[PDB]
Amino acid sequence: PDLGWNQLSKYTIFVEDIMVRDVKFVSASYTYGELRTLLQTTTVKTLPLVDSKDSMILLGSVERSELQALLQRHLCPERRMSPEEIEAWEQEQLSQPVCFDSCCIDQSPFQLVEQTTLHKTHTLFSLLGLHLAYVTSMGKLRGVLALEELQKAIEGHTKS
Amino acid sequence: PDLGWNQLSKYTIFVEDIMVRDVKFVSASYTYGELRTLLQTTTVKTLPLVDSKDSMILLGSVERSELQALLQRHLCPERRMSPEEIEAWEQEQLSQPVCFDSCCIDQSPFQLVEQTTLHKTHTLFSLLGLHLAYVTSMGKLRGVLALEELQKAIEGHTKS
Repeated sequence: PDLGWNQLSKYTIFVEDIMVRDVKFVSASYTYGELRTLLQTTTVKTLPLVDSKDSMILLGSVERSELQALLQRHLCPERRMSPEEIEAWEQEQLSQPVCFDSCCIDQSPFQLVEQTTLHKTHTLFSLLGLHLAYVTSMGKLRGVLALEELQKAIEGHTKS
Repeated sequence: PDLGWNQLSKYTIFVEDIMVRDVKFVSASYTYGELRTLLQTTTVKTLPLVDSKDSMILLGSVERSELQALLQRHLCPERRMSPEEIEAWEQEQLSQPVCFDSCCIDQSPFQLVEQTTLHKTHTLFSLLGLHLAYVTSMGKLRGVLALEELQKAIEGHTKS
């Protein structure tokens, strides 16, 4: 269900309510403990890459596949084993900062608009097939978007 | 002259060198003196609207037509005349902060990418017909873009 977009009525629509604020992401500052935790937490293929979780400033986008590989390349005991060495190995590695040097990290523009202006910019979101790994508040991870969330809003608007 | 875009060679291309850094704009903080100065300075139809020129943080985009109207609606002596009153009127008004309440001010997304990544994102700039009133560095006016500037870069790349 869609519309494209009919800019024919006096309503405002907030992209901030459309986007998911509960975003799971990886930060450059993570330990292998935190990386594992994230990978266990979410199965989303493309995540935000944050410089520091305490700032939320993005460095780019990153594929889960390589976040997982990076973890495995370090936690595996054979990357050099008694059960004692196996358990120690994983724990020692989990405590270390993550070497995010080889991961599939890349850039992505993002379709973020000024809140209310969805009542016009829906036009673009429909045309561009909205699907983002993130949107940011001037660099800081704000949330994630999909056309599906807007389609629900479009139906609402259309009926209204 | 264009190409669309062939992502077939190991080059980097900087959007920061493509964009014009010498950007004329209007700030919300302007006086009618500054507004007049700007309007005399540039004839570009759509300008950036800056909160304060000392921060460069954008509020939105604004049409020159209404920046001019706003000026005229205040500087004109009849908006109430001896030559003494006429000269005094304009000067008194030029010294005041600008009432940017009724101008054609609106929002615009902008195609800004991470410097070097034009070597891939040229794809988008060509497809989207690049023409912006601004690009910003996380909110701060950074410069302005047009496909024409990229087309020169495309020719360079293509030959290279």
